[PDB]
Amino acid sequence: NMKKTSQLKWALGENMAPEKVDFDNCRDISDLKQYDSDEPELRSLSSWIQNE
Amino acid sequence: NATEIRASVGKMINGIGRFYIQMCTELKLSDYEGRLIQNSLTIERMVLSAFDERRNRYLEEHPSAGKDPKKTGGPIYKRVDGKWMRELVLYDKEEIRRIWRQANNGDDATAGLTHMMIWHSNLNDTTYQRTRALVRTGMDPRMCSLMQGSTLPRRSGAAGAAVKGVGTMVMELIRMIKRGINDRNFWRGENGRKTRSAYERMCNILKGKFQTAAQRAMMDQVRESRNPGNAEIEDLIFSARSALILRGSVAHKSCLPACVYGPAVASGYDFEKEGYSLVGIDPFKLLQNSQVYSLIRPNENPAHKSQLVWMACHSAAFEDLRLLSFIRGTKVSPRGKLSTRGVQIASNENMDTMESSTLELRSRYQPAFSVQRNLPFDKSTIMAMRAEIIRMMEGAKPEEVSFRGRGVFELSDEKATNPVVPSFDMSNEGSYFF
Amino acid sequence: YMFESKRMKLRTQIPAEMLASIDLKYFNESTRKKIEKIRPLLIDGTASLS
RNA sequence: AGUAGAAACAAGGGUGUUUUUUAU
RNA sequence: UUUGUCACCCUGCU
Repeated sequence: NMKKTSQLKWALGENMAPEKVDFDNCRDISDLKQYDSDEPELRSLSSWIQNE
Repeated sequence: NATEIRASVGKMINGIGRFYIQMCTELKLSDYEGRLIQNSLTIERMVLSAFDERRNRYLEEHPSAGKDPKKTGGPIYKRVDGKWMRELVLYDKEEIRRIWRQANNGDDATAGLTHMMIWHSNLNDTTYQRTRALVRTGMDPRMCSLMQGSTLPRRSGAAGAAVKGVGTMVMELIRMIKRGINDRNFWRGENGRKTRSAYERMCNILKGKFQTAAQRAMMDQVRESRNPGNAEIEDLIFSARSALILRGSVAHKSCLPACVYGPAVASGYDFEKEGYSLVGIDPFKLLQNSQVYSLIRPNENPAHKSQLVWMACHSAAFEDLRLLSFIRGTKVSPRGKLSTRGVQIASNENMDTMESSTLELRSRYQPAFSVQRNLPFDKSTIMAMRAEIIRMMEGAKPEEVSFRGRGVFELSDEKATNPVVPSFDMSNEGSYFF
Repeated sequence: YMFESKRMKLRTQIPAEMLASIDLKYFNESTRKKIEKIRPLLIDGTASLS
């Protein structure tokens, strides 16, 4: 078991989920909106996939 | 700048003295009470409860048991004709509001609030031993003379930095983060702003406290850490052993209670004209020339109770006896060596057997002639910037506590002309907590 | 639906019962143009589907 | 940061206990 | 920051 150090939690993503609070309270805050539901970013072919 | 500061200090002194005076006059007390430490402390308590917002809140909520809401009071003592009598009344608070007022030219006075409460706080220090507290936190025993501000209120924007000893801050931080373990919202919450604010100021001031280039960076790292945890904790505790080896810039100074401000005023003197130096000779003089009454139970030497009163009223922070007993004419005997149970009186035990007595509040008094002293040669226990702090520990000159404050020379030497070479008797122990 | 605030790290759940009264300043364009076309059918959580 | 793609994950629930106290 | 000093359970498709 690895000790828990700063860089390891950073890399492994610990303590980074937002807090769960009700709608009765954070109803008068700005920048409050849906989760993002957009199409992914488009990309084009490269050469390494055939070589692999 | 400094002159104006001293003037304001003297003004607050005058104010506290008036306050004591008015309170006394009203209660219908007499000279004796003016010099009755117990009643003085009761009044101080009362006023302190009074100026507290969080306190007000909680009380208004559901005060329940205790004195009536909006008012309060303390165990106040008074001989009848033969023996002392301990009463208790819930003085109305408006009275208190108006008494501070007149006493302070209508100017709020939290500065002296903290002065005197520091006073009572360090007094309680001379008297109690918070051994458990340490391990209660997990810190493990640290035989130290610091943590003077360990048992004081929250608001000392400055006084805290002045007296809170590295240990106090370290302990606080340990619990801080610690609650940042047991709790998750401390950061997982909008409260996060306030929370980080606190962590940060503390970091800065505590890192600055000591004077070791090495750890300083370590503390910077500890601060830059978000979502703190155990590693941070181990770090801090060692560094605190390392502080045991490094002076906490925090420097303790000196205290004066309303009881003493009171006759200082009732007697005759101009405080607002000349601010009493909490780090100079003025308070010393006033005290040496001030009467005082301490109620004492049986099986308690008057030389030992006066000694206990001395340290607490000299801001000793469990200081070294090598000078403590110098600075004062008589020999200062170790804590475990004195017959006393503190100053505060409980309600659980007999009151008829209360001998009142007069407190002996008087005192007789590295290229510099003063020789700082360290007695830390327990590298073994020290072992119990890794190599940096290790080597700095290996062969260096540490110090439990440096009372560079309180110039105390020869009391006839009023502004430090003839530093009398100190003569320390190495026979007796150096730490108040041994 | 689930709403999020990037500035204060808050996530919250709103139930399908509030889809006839809630302010519309929280949804993207597709959700707005869906809600504002289904809104003439909402009756106590259900939706008329004949 | 990352997973992931039309909306989510990066944990989620309850139980406590509380007017200044002399010492190790 | 806090009226706190520290603990405790539970759950992994509900």
